[PDB]
Amino acid sequence: TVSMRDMLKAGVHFGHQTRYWNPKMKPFIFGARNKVHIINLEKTVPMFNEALAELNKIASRKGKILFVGTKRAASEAVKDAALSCDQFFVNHRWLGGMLTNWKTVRQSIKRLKDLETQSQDGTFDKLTKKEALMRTRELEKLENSLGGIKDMGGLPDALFVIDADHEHIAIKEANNLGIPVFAIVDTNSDPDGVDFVIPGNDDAIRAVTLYLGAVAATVREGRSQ
Amino acid sequence: ELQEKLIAVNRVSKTVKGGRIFSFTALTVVGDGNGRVGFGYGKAREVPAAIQKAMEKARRNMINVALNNGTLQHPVKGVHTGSRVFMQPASEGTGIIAGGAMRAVLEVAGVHNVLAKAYGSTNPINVVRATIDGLENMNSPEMVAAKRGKSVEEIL
Amino acid sequence: GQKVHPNGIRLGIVKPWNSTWFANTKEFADNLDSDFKVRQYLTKELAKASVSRIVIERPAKSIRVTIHTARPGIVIGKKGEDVEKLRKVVADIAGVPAQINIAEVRKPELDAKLVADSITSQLERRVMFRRAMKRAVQNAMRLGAKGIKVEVSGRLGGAEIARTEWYREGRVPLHTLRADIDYNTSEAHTTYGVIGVKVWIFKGEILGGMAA
RNA sequence: GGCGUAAAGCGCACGCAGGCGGUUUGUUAAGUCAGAUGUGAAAUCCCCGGGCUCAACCUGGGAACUGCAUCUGAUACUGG
RNA sequence: AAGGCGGCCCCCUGGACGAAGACUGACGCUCAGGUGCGAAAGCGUGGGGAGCAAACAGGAUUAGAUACCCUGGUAGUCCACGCCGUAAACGAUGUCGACUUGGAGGUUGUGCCCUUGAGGCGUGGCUUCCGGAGCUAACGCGUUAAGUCGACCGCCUGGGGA
RNA sequence: CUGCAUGGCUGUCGUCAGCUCGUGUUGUGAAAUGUUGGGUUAAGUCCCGCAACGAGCGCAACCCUUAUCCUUUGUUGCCAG
Ligand SMILES: [Mg+2]
Ligand SMILES: [Mg+2]
Ligand SMILES: [Mg+2]
Ligand SMILES: [Mg+2]
Ligand SMILES: [Mg+2]
Ligand SMILES: [Mg+2]
Ligand SMILES: [Mg+2]
Ligand SMILES: [Mg+2]
Ligand SMILES: [Mg+2]
Ligand SMILES: [Mg+2]
Ligand SMILES: [Mg+2]
Ligand SMILES: [Mg+2]
Ligand SMILES: [Mg+2]
Ligand SMILES: [Mg+2]
Ligand SMILES: [Mg+2]
Ligand SMILES: [Mg+2]
Ligand SMILES: [Mg+2]
Ligand SMILES: [Mg+2]
Ligand SMILES: [Mg+2]
Ligand SMILES: [Mg+2]
Ligand SMILES: [Mg+2]
Repeated sequence: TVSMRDMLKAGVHFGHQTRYWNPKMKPFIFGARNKVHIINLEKTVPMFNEALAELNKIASRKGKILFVGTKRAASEAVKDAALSCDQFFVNHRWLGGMLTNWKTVRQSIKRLKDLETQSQDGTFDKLTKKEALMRTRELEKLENSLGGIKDMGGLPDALFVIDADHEHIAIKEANNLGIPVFAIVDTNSDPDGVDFVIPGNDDAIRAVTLYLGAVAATVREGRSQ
Repeated sequence: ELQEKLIAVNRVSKTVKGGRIFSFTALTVVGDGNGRVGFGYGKAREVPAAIQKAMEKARRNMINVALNNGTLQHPVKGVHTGSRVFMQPASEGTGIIAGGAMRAVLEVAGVHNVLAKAYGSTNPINVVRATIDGLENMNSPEMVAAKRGKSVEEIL
Repeated sequence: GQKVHPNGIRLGIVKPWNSTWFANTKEFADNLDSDFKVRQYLTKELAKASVSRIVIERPAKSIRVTIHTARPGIVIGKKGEDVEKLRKVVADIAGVPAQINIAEVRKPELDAKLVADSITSQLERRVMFRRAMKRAVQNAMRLGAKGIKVEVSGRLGGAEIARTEWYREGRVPLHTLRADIDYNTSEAHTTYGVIGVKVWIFKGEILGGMAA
């Protein structure tokens, strides 16, 4: 689950080369191997356990969490983990102003019911095919990005960033609002705007799946009443 | 509850292909009047919209200041891009000895007696930020004792 | 000239005519002369009353003017005496006997002519044009209109150089021909010239064309 | 207060007088720090009271005159 | 040090850096006056003068063209000793000390590793680009700071008149 | 008489394709993103990428005529038999 041994065989060692490392990452990085910085599990694991404890502490009570992992390979894993844990997520390009511009994104969220009526009802029955094709194309385009947050309604309570350097836009919008973020950073990331730092690999196929499984397990164990 | 107050309104312009289009800017200061203060600089095509635009941002961008019973704790100086502010705690009855865009924000914040002085360029836009940074950077005896590791009476 | 009149561009599609009859131009000129005379007489008489519009039908050897107004009580009078009083003059002006109908208009702040009216009265009584137009557009938006656009031009506020100000809310699709774009004009005779007012009120998209 | 661009780095280098000066001990105590004495006129300002019916004005005491000289000590810093 | 320095060879000489070693023991930094060096242009003497080229001659465009263009052409550019000490003499940033995240290089030493390739791990000197914090009105500077200081010198106080 | 006080109407750029706003963000601030960049087009038409997310006036469609066929009803319009 959170044991140190499983991460070694899953692969957390190689995060990035030694020419891309962020200067304020000295303490988390143990050393350099083959001109590639290697993270240390002896400090990776306890902070991850603390983050899991603090996250299930919120999961037990009320609160919605975000699962921003918008990578080219981790999208399916994020979607599966979110569906398993019964939480919300986004699996496409992070729309700038999704949390700080909720006053306007709520209109977009509320417009995939009256606009999806073309697909679930057809109005009469697929009225005016010439514009009905445009209607269904825009419906598909609209929920392609925000299909995982259509059942939220209110503002989220906690954030989970998989790539805290690629998704600094989400962190910037979370910070000025004031919601906790349990983000996992790489050797080339900044542990400044994130509230909880989880050093280690994030762009590996197996590491992201392991982290998603762990977070899903802890969030479904905290809220199991 | 709040003590919202407009400081000044300025008229800006922007030349375009068809001509010059005007615009208005509003600067406002809000606060509960006890220990909180915030500033808002809004811009809109008209004076009535700009003032509300500034007011909303001032309301939602307030800053809490750990002031004394009626004054500020210790004399402080704030430095901004073009304005320098100096604020000294006065005695009871002196009033808000300030000028420009400082006395209004000081009265909205909650302090009642302070000697304020502006050095450099005395523009409202920069002086408001300078005088709010001066109140943000200052600390209370309890706050300084917390980092010192001793008691207020010990660090008297 | 920039914009064409939005009524006579969709009169044949979604908008109704203000005069419904037939002629073989043996009497067409005198018929419109009579229509113009009765319309101007009604406008001059019912000044205090907020008349919305005047539709005219001309059957054989008879006429029927169906005035639409917001406050019909003033025109009606006690026991319906004022209408009988003002019906004989219309009948004798038009020659053939008349039968005046009066229709109350619901939502008096959502009619183009009504919203274009009384703003001239406010300007005459020296009410600021900006606040007047803002109140008119906000009331029209609140009542249910999907789009309102108000333009006021000429010697605004008694200045030295005339200008043209305008406000707009919602959406006003002037180019489409499948929507209610009810539009009317009015003018104010102030102490320093004349002020022109134009109002466009988009209510909805009338699918199917004429006859609902 | 500033000197890259508004006014402000000598074109550069050497160097006299001058300005400053790494680290430890002992000594001196010149600057510096403490106390005391004389003086720093009266007048004037300020504080507490009084007299002019109030005030202006006058007046008693106190404080102050931020300075100087001498004496008796303190030795951390600067100075020999 | 600045100005500046470009075939090769010889003669004399200044300066900088590094591996390890011992002493001299504050001898250290800056500098008003003062001295010295100081691009090119310029002047005096005695020479040299291929090319280039102020002044000048002719042609050409243009209303005019005492210029840009073309054909020649003197001083000058060259050598030695002399004189002035002027430049956007610019990094528009006066000398030194230590402190304050990184990446990619350039040049030049030095220790050790199987030097199988300009293989790797450290450490110095000079210098280029990007950039974090910080600073600045902004541009931008950013371990060679325009970031926080310390010691010294010079200069600035509205634009013209100057 | 004053279109150098105007209302209304009209010409031009141009039937060019741009012109703006709300929220958010960036810079103290005038302001910028959105509207740029890649394909694409008759086009701010669409897509992708991107501190942008949406909307309005706009580019199109709905409107009028004509290009084929079916049906309803044949005089003053037609002659398969
Ligand atoms: Mg100054
Ligand atoms: Mg200068
Ligand atoms: Mg200049
Ligand atoms: Mg210099
Ligand atoms: Mg000189
Ligand atoms: Mg002494
Ligand atoms: Mg003494
Ligand atoms: Mg008395
Ligand atoms: Mg005295
Ligand atoms: Mg000594
Ligand atoms: Mg040598
Ligand atoms: Mg000198
Ligand atoms: Mg020369
Ligand atoms: Mg020649
Ligand atoms: Mg020549
Ligand atoms: Mg010569
Ligand atoms: Mg000079
Ligand atoms: Mg210079
Ligand atoms: Mg020197
Ligand atoms: Mg060098
Ligand atoms: Mg840089």
